[PDB]
Amino acid sequence: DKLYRVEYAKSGRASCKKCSESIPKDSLRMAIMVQSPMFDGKVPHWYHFSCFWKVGHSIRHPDVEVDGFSELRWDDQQKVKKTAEASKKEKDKDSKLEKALKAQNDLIWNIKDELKKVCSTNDLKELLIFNKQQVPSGESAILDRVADGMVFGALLPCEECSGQLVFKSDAYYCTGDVTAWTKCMVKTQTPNRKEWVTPKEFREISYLKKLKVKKQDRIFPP
Amino acid sequence: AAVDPDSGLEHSAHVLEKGGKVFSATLGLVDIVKGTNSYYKLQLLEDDKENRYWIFRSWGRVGTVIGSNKLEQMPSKEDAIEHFMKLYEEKTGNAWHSKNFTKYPKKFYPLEIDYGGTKSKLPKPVQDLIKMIFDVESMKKAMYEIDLQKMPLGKLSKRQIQAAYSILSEVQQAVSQGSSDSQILDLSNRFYTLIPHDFGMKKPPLLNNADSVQAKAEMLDNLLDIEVAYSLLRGSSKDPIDVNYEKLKTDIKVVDRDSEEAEIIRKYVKNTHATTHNAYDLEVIDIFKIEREGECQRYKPFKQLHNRRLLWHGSRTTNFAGILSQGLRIAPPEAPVTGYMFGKGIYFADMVSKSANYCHTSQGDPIGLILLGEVALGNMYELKHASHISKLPKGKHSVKGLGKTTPDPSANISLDGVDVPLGTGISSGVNDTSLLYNEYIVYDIAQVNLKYLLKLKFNFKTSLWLEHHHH
DNA sequence: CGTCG
DNA sequence: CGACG
Ligand SMILES: [Zn+2]
Ligand SMILES: [Zn+2]
Repeated sequence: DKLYRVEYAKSGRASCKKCSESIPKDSLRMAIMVQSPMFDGKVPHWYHFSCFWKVGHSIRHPDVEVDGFSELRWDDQQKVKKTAEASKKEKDKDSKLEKALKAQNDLIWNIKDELKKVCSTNDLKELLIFNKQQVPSGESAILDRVADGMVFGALLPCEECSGQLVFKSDAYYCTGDVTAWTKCMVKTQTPNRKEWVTPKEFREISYLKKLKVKKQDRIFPP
Repeated sequence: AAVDPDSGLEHSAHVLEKGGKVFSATLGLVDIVKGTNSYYKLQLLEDDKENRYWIFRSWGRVGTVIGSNKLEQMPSKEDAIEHFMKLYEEKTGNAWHSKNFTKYPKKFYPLEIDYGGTKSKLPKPVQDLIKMIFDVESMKKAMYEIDLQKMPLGKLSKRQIQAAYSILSEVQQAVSQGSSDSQILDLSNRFYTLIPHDFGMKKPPLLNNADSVQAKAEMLDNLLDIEVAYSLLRGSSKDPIDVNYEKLKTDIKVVDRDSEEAEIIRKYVKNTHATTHNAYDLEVIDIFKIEREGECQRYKPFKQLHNRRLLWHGSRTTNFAGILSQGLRIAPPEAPVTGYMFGKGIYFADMVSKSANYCHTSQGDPIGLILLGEVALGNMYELKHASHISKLPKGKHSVKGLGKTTPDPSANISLDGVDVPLGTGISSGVNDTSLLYNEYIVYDIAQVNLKYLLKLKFNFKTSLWLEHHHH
């Protein structure tokens, strides 16, 4: 969708287009999406977070110009935002909402870390199945969606195509096929969902979540 | 079929055949949302001599250089066929043979490319006319040309062209029916798959603009007519000229140049032509009295009708073969509209300028053909603006669109009890009308009776005309 | 498969 | 689209 991309390296295998050295796994990396000459599709050109600013890319605003920014850890978002550079009720409520955002971010991340600590990939797949959720490709996305469901609830299927929705940077986009020819394009910040249900098998580890369900609701960018 | 030259083996080898099935596939994949417009070409090549076999893949974006290819030599023919079929099934989700193909999401769609005595005694004008309408060199050129802007991936079988035709009719039905935007997107994706377009690297647009849709429908109908003409050419001791004459099922005669009916025809042509929207003049060459087989019978119900008039019709010369074979025909109900303003029916004009503009003659072929028809109009339903009608009002036999210019009615002429509007172009007192020249329309094929057919040179006003006219 | 180009 | 862990 965007031009720039930022994420934690899903594999320690991509070579930086600047220093031509292996980018390690789970490390912060930034790509520029460039058209490919080999096939009809864009491809990410990956750089170490350091190398990326030495190529003179003048990113004005990361939160908007970079896809996947809204999904990084908080301190890493702050780092990317700083490096991209080198009225009472209004401002007061502004600061308070910022703190709430940090809360939700660090929350989801602690959840994902606990999960990866105790569960296996197949355990997470089973958690998704039990809650009537589609199992995506890639361990990262698997536990991302497990956390989404546990925080806000088992997403209910799409109203039209009947496919699962997934959270994107700005909204819950549907990922289903309205037909073999064209894909569905529903989006909404308020998707219907039933309550998340951990199978009883994982109860011993669900106390390893200490409940703490909370009544949170997804906070979306302005 | 053709060996893709990106393999460098079109002369060293040839595409392989087996079980009455060819091993060359051309698949398209489109998503207007993401903008993807991709092509995948797969071939199995066999050396013209030995048991040497190759698998050739190529892929990329239509009408661009984005993409790549790969050539593998296979150790045997069986391994090559397995490789081919498994690649096909990977890229399309279906098997290599199947009566019922089913589109699968994110998968490519297959495209149906189409590859590949002398004792006459007729008069010479008629022989030249037959040589004109049954011309094979021009037909084969127009059939299997190489225009990578209209056909970026080769000639399309008539089946797929009619499929896209019906898809466009459905698009128009939708736009009418307060449609879902997604109902339009599905048809847009399907169309742009069935008909590859060179859009460089821009996202293909939606079929919302109904005018461009009318245009694409006109293009597809032209291709269909050309396919029909080619299939008609492929119909001994008799001379080929008589052989092709017999296909017409029409009796042809040559009116004498110095005849009287001929001079009346010439006065018609001269008066009713207008150099205002036509950058050329008309010159008659040969007149032809035509009598179609059986058409003389189906018109009898209307010969006792009133207000029968002798009017013009003009189409490209390629179709004229068919036009004498099966008379004038109306469009089907499932076809879309291509620009006509008054529904599907037989159209005529009262001024040779208008009907001749529909010959689409070129400066390279100043010749064109044009028909004269006794059409039984009866009661005229007269309209000033477009109207896709279905039922004639109770009591009407035909429709007339009123332009701002018309032959002088005071100059009318009666030939065999048939009015002829050969007057000069004057202004009609019709206010607030959109047409420039009149249009006549009937909706029953039997209301037309072809009487004459003209060969005409379109003398264009180029440097040659400019010298001959300024000296 | 799930990465990467 | 292929290539590769
Ligand atoms: Zn680097
Ligand atoms: Zn949907």
